[PDB]
This record gives sequence, structure tokens and C-alpha cells, in this order.
Amino acid sequence: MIGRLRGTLAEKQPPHLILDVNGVGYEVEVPMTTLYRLPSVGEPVTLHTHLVVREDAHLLYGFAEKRERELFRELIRLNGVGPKLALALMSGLEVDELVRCVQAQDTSTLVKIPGVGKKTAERLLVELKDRFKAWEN
Amino acid sequence: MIGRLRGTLAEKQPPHLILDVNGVGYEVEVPMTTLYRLPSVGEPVTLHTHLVVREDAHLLYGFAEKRERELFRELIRLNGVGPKLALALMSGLEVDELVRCVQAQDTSTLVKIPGVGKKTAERLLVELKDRFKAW
Amino acid sequence: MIGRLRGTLAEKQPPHLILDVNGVGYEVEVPMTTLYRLPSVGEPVTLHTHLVVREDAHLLYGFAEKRERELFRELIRLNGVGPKLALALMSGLEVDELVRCVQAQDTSTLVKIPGVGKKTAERLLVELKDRFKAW
Amino acid sequence: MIGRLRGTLAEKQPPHLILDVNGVGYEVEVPMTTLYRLPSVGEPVTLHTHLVVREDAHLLYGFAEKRERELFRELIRLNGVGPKLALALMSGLEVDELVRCVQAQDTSTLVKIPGVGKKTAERLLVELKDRFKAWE
Amino acid sequence: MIGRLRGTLAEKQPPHLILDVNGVGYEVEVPMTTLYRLPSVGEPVTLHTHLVVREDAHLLYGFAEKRERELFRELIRLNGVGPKLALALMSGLEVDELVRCVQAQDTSTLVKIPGVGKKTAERLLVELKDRFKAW
Amino acid sequence: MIGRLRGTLAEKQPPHLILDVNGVGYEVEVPMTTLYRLPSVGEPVTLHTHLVVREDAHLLYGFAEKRERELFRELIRLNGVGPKLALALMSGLEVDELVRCVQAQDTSTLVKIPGVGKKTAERLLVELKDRFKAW
Amino acid sequence: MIGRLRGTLAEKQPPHLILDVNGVGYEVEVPMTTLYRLPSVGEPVTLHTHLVVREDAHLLYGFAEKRERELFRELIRLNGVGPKLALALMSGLEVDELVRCVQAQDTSTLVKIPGVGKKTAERLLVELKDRFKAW
Amino acid sequence: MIGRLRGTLAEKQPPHLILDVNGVGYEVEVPMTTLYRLPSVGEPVTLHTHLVVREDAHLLYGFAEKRERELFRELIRLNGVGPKLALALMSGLEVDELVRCVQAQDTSTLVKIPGVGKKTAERLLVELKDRFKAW
DNA sequence: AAAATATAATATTTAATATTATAATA
DNA sequence: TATTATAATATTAAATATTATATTTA
DNA sequence: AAAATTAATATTAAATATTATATTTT
DNA sequence: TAAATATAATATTTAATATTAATTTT
Repeated sequence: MIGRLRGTLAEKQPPHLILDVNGVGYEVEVPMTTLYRLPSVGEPVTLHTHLVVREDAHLLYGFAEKRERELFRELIRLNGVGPKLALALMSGLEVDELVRCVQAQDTSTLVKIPGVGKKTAERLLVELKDRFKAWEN
Repeated sequence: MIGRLRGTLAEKQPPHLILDVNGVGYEVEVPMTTLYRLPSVGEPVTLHTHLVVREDAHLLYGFAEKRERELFRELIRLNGVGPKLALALMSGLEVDELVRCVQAQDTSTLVKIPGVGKKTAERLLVELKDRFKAW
Repeated sequence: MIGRLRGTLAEKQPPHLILDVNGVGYEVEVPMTTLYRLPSVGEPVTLHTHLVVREDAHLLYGFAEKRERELFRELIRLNGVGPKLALALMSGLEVDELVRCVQAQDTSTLVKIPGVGKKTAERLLVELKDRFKAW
Repeated sequence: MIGRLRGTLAEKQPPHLILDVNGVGYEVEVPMTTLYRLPSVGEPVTLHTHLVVREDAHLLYGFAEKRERELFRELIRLNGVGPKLALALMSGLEVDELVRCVQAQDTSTLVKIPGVGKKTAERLLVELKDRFKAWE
Repeated sequence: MIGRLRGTLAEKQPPHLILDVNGVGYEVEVPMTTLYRLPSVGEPVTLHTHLVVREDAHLLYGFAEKRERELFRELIRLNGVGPKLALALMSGLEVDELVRCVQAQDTSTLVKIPGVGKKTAERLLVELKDRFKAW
Repeated sequence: MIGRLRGTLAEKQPPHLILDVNGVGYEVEVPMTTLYRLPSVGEPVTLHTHLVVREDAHLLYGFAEKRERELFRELIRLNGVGPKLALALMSGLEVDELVRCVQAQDTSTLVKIPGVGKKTAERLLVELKDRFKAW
Repeated sequence: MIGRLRGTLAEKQPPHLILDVNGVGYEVEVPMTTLYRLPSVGEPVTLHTHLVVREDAHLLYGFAEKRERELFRELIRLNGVGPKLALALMSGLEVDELVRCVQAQDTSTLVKIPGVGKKTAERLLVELKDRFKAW
Repeated sequence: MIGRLRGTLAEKQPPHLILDVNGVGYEVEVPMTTLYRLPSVGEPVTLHTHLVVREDAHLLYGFAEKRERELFRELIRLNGVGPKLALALMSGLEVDELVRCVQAQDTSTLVKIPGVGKKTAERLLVELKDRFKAW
């Protein structure tokens, strides 16, 4: 439903944000890579958010680039990967690095990311090498 | 709940759009007929959207006309038709000739629509025999 | 969550509305009494809405006055009364007549309301006898 | 999803409010302490809200400070505590008073709060002893 | 699915029983009146059980007479009436006495039953009147 | 899970039965065609049952022939057909007659069945025209 | 629904059992204390089982004594205690020892049980000290 | 809950069975490897069943030997393998060949099984990588 | 190194049915 | 020139009982 | 004052096996 | 005017535990 938020940064409490959009402040969770690029509090920002709807909560996940949001959606669509595991994956390394690892089949880089083990790395490699990285994001 | 969005076209990635309504960009999925009518990116556009609410997602479906939204709601109220099938039906045919086809009991035209086979074709005909008027 | 909408009347298709609240058009269902007091299309309006959330839809119900919204909430809180039946009740009668009938324990007046029968009237009377005392 | 609302106080009937955020009036429930700090109707306000989503309702709970909102979230996160009980706790006591009660393991100060009994106070103490230790 | 159990009374722990139906001991909850008619532990006994199925429990409610089970089913099919309240009503009043009270609108007797207030008694009355038309 | 009950007919309350299978009495609902072929109470009888499981109830439906059970499962698997409509269809006419009617697209015979209208009859014909494929 | 099983011990691989009751082998999970008292395979045994029903599984938990089953039900009735934790508690300690620890508010004894942490220790103490009124 | 059924084979309609356990016939789905070992109709047979409980269905899956039932449980416990796929795998290859092929991480033999592709074969190989002990 | 413990923290749907290709085939 | 089975993809999803009120047929 | 019993009444919600990290031991 | 029969529209949580004011004996 919500695919982009364009407002002013109100509070900066990592990993979360408060993106003030004409009065309504949105609680948006961002990766550390996105955090490293945000301006100072009070400056305008534009995040490509992805809304995760549950039976007990609505959650927003903002990214500085559309490709990042697409990759996050494809990652959370996996059976064993959830929003926070995907966020850790995107924080540990870039999208280009992730696709290079997927097409190279190297679990050493993936296991280096906190929260990612050998089984998780194998599942990620399988489910992405199953024709998801044919075209670079 | 949401019946219309009046903002500016932020970006155009078919079949999806971002409609920047005062900062908040809404992801609306539109038929190809609607896409062939939208202005260039950065210009105002008004869409009559229908909000689909599930247990795990909130989806918006925009249309250039209100009658298209009404027809979409009628189509998705069917037990065998979902948002994707209704979108395919509305992209393949406009409202007028779709109504003509349903009133003419002509499954042939419905079959040519991608994603629409036969069984669903006569199911749609049966369920739309007496659902709407000549319009 | 949403307790009031303050925008401009965009489209008036009874019993539904579209309020262009800074671009976002909220589809609001209102009773006939509320419609009879609405301005023409394009003029500002203020509705005291009540949001009904289900597992497959979000619905908005607007009213001209806050007391009407409160009465609607208490009515739909009942085990046999839903948004449609409550809207019918508030269209047939205003707040004052409804409360006077509840205090007077009148049934024939409630039966005359379309969609309301003998059992519905009895259920309303028994469920509302204790209420409205505080006023 | 919603963590703050900066609008104009349109209506004020306790314990709820109506913040006119650019036309959309959000109905927000606030504790007594927050109500004793809001200006008169028609003046701008800023609440650090917490959106509670259930299977059949979306609810907003506003607070004048972010510390209050964080404490409310931690409280409702408890199994035996819901929004109403947390609001009663926060209305009866401030954040500092509740914190020092938790650290000192005081039940008399918690039972006086309406809606809070002996068993509820015991559960609150046992949970909040380990839920948070260092509070600024 | 289960409408009768014909076994031997293995345990008698009020208000619950254990019917050893060929090895499987079914745990059945019965009214006080039923307990007052059961034989001693180890003797054969037949109960007309009603199976209540929820998302997290399968419960059996046994009765000495079929009419008692029918009345329990009708009572629990109501809105605000449950197996606990229905069992309390059955223990407090016999089937004939309950029917007479329903016909005679004698709420005083119903209020005498523990766990029964005033509004719930009046409800029981009003729904039951047309739920059963004097058998 | 349960596809047959071989016990003794304990009670006969149409359209329901009680099969005393080694002590446990199963509540089984049967069509009129099956009802007419049952023996007297106390005599052994074998029913080919179909267990319907819901979020709040477990229901058994017994038939005198396996083909009847298969047809009932096929009918209730449909979109707008439930156990009640399927049982009405089974009671109204024989399995062979139902197959003949659906193969010949004879709606008039189906309309004569109580509780079966033109719209639902057309739905059944369209959904079962090719399902049987001559068994 | 099921409160006792009286059959024959068919298979015994800990911590689960197969209790052949007239052909139907019920797979029952038992604590180590019950395991140490079971007879050899093929001999009759009576277990006081507790049926746990979930949206996607039906589970049986058998015990050598009724009081053990009552304690298990009380333990799993807690908010933060599940069947696995309750079984670990009952295997690591007897009912008498567990109740004495609850009365004495002893956490050192409880933490010795594998899978039992401190926080769980004082939670169990707080809940059970008030749960046990008479015992 | 049900870990074994010991009755007489009443009806053999592959891939389904009706095992008459003291009157109650149980609908059991078994792999073809079980079909090639069952006795004639009317003869005693023991199956190590596994009960699959859904929101709207209770299902039984029988096997000739316990290790097959264990393997079926492990297979269906996966996040992308269901009872149908597990049954297809067990029918195509026996347990020992299946585990031998998993140890070798060979997909050529898994793809040959009807209903099994390459992606699913690789995923299930990763899932069943050598965690358990060799049979 | 090499494996063996607790413990905090995550993730949370298959089933069935149509539909459109694809390889081999009257 | 069409036919048939298989195979993968991508949807679509499940309610059910109860008042209340319409034409019709007497 | 001085302790106990009780009938409404407003809340509150039921979660279990799988990892991954840290610590510990041989 | 009294139903018959569809006919479609509509509404669809429980139970369990904790609190608290009123009453009764002490």
C-alpha cells in the first residue's frame, strides 16, 4: 500500500526513524547502510518503504534506494527469512555484494553477517540461485 | 475506506504506480487500459482506488473511472475471481464490450484474455447474467 | 483510530460519500438524515466518523453530530445489531426519538423501520433499557 | 507504524482526544498525566503515539513524552498487562515513581492504583525487575 | 458427532465423570441433577452426551435424559449463554420447571439460580419464548 | 478420517441417527433415501460416513451406499454448496437421477427440489457438467 | 474429552508410548517418573491422560496417577508454561517435592531441572503459591 | 494421538483404505509400497498411522513399518513438503534408498519421482542434510 | 580445534484448482 | 493438421445460520 | 473498628520448535 | 390476506481470571 514516504526527519533512534509527513510521524525501520546516508534531523528525506501487515501490528521498513526495497521484499518472501534477518543481511553488505555472493555460491561472506548461520546461508543461496538473480538489481 | 486518490504521479513501473498524495506515496496496481491513459511522471492524476484488505497485506487498485472501480468490485466479489483475474479481464476488455460480451453469452471473447480460460469463462457468465444493468 | 474527517465533499453517491481530505478520498457511509443536511459537492464538510475494522475490510461511517456517532457505536456493540441495521435505525429515527422510544419501551415504532422486525425490536429494547439513563 | 502526531487539538473529552492532523482527526487515548499538560482546544499539540492493532480494531495511545511511550510499550508487552492497565499505571504514577517502585520492590505504592491488585502488582514487579535495570 | 456413551462409571469426581467405554475413559461434565441419579462407581450407566468443539478444547457434556441434552444444546446456541451457565440452569431447575418459568415469565425463579443476574435472565426468557413454542 | 460405521441403530430421530459402535453412539445425519432403507431400532446397520470438520463442530454424514458418500463429498467440495444443500439434493432424487440430470443439463428437475433455486441449480450444472465424466 | 486410557502397552520408545485400546493405538507422551513405573511391553496399563488440542495437532499426555494429571493441567494452565516445560518439571521432581518447593519458595531446587531458568523459577513460584489454596 | 491402528482390512480402494477397528472404519492413505504388502480384503492388518490435523480436516496416513512413519513425519515437518509430496517420495523410493540418495546429495533420482522437480529436490536435500543418525 | 552446554531471539500455510507451455504423438 | 499427458506457475482461498422482505399462488 | 464472603464487571487473551551467539570443557 | 418459496442481505467470538463495592458475622 505505502511504497514511499517523503517528509522531514524528526527523530533518529537507530535502527528506527520518525519520518514526519505533514504532521503524521511514521515509525520506519532502516538498515545501517541507509542510516549512514540519512541527513541530520529536521532535513527532508525520501524513503522507499515496504509495509509489512500482520494480525497484530503494521510495520514499515524504509530504504534509500528502490532496488534495496525490492531486494528486501524478495528476501522476506523466503520461508526461513523474516524482516529482521533481511535487514541484517542488507546492513552487513550491499545489494551488489549480495548478488555477487549468490552467483558465486560463497557462504563464508554470509555467515560473517550477525544472525546468519550455515543453514541460513545455504537456504538463501538455494532460494536465490533458483532463478532470482538473473538480472542485476 | 479509501475511494479516491488525488496526487502526483511519482514513478511509473507497470502495472504499479506511486501516487504521491502530499508526501505519502501509495502503491496502486492499475489495468493496462488505465496505464495507457496516465500522464507523464510528475503530473497530477486522479484514480478511483479500491482498497483490498487481507490478513497479511493491504493492497490498492486504482482506475481512471468510477465505473471501472465498480466493475472491479463486482468481479472480485465472485468466489472464483480474484484481483489478478479481474485486472486481466479489465485490461483485455473495456467495460462496454465486456458488458456486451456478458449479455451476449460469448465465451469466445473471454477466452482470448490471458489468464482467462474456459471454466472460469462460463462461471463468470453465469455469475454476471443478472448482476448489473445495461449501463 | 479515526474520529473525525474535515475535508471537501468530492462525490455524493448515497448512501456513500468521498471526502477529499488533502487528496485522500475517504469513502464514508452515512445515514439518510446525515445526507439530507449535507452541502453540495465541492463544499467543506466535517464528519464524526467511526472506523469498523474486520478481517477483510476497513469501513468508515460518518455522522453530522458526535452524539450520533456515540449512538451508532453503542448500537453496533450489541450482539444482533450491525452497521447496516444501526444505519437503518438512525435513518428512520433521530437520536431523540430513538431514546424516547427506548425509555417508553415502544415496539411498533421500531418495527416500522425497514430491516427491523419484532425480535430485533425486542432485542433493542432489552439491550437499551439499562443504557441512556446517564444521558 | 505511527510514532508521533503533530496537529491541532480539535476535541478534548477525557480520556480521549482528537488531533486534527491536516483534516484527519485521529482519536487518541491519553493518561491523566498527559491530559494535565495539553493546552486548550484549538492549540497545536505533539503526542508520541503507539498504535495497537488487533483483529477487530486499530487503537492509538498518545503520550506527551517518548519515555512514557516506551514505558507503555514495555508494559503492554507483558502477558498480563494490556493498554487499559498500563494507562491506569501511568496515570497513577509517573515514570520515575514507577521505576523506583520496581527497583525497590514496593507493592503498597502499586496497589493503591485503581485496577491494580496484589497479584497484578507481584507480576508487574517480577517482570519489570529483569525487563529493565538501567533507567536514565 | 458423539450423542451417547454407554459404558461403566469408572470415576465420580463432581461435576465430572469418567465413562470407561471399552478402555477409553471419556471425561464428561454433568449437572448436579444428573450426578444425583448416577449409579455407584463401577456400574453401567448411559449418558446422552453433547460434544462442544472449540479451537483449543473438545468438551463432553452428559445428561441422563435426551430432552435434557436437547435443552442444553438450545440454551448454549444462544448468544450470551454458555455451557457453564447452561449447566448451572440445568442443575438449578428441571426441564419442566425451566419451561414453565419461560412461559410464565417468572424471572424470580431464574434469578435464584447462582450465576444468573437480571438482564441475562430476561434474555433467556425472551429468546426462549420463540426458540421453543411449548415443545 | 472416518469412512464407515458398523454398529447397531440405537436411536432414530430423523434426519439423525445414533450408531452404538461398541458403546460410543455417533450422531449421524442421513438423507431421506438412506433413512428409508434403515432397519428397525436395535438392528445392526452399516453406514459409509463422511466426517465434516469445522472450527467449532465435528459432523458425521452417513449413507447406505459408498457412491452416495462420494457424490456427497463431490457436492460439498463445490463453491456455494454446503452439507445442507447437498443433503437436500441427495434426498430429493437418486444418484443416478442426479447424474442423468447434470449430464443432460436439465435444470427443471433440480429446481423442483425444495431449497434449490434457478441460480444455484445453474451453478451446480455449470460446476458438475464435466466433473463426473461418466463416473 | 479423554481422561483415561485402559489398554495394553504395545510399543515403548521414550518419552512416548503406544497404548493399544481395542486395536486403536494411542500415542501418549509420559514423564520419566511414569516411565520408571510402567510394566513390560504387552502388559495392561492404565494411564490418566490429558488431551491437549491445538489448531494443528491433538496430543495426549499420560500419567501413572490422577494427581499427576491434575498438577500437569494446572502447570500448563499458566501463561508462560507449556506441555514440554510441565513435563520437564514433573520428570525432574515428584508432585510432593514440587508442591513443597512451591510452598517454601525454593528456586535452587527448580533451576536444577534442565530447561528451567531462573525467571521461570520465580514465575512458577508466584503463580503456584496462589494457585495452591487447599491441596 | 493415533500412532497405530490394528484392525481388519474392510475396503481397499487405493490410495485409500478403510481399516475396520472394532466397527469404526478409518480412512487411511498409504503409499504404493504399502499397497504391495497389504493382505486381501477382510484379513487383519496393522498400520503405523500418522494423524494430520488441519483447521478443517483430520487425516490419517498409514504405513507398514514404523520407520516409514517416522520418515513421513520428518518429510511433512519441512517448510515446503506436504503429505502428498511426502507420499509421492515414499512411493517412488523406499526409506533406505531415499536416505542413501540424500547422503549422496543426488538429485537425478529424486527428479525421476513424479511430482518432484529440481528446485524442490535440492531444497529437500538441503533440509534432510545429515542431521539425523544413519538408520 | 573440536565439540558440548544455556539462552535470547526469530519466524509464523499448505491445498486445491485452473492456465499455459512442452515434448511426444495419431 | 490437431491430441494427450505432464509439468511448472500463479492464483485463490472457507465459511454458515438467521431474520426480513419480495412475487406469486392461491 | 475489623476481618471475611460474595456478585457483578471491566480486561485480556491464550504461542512452540528453530536457530545463532556466547560460554565452557576436553 | 396467508403463507411458499426462494432470495439475498446480514451478522457471525468464547472462556477465564483479577478488581472492587456491598453485605454479613465478629
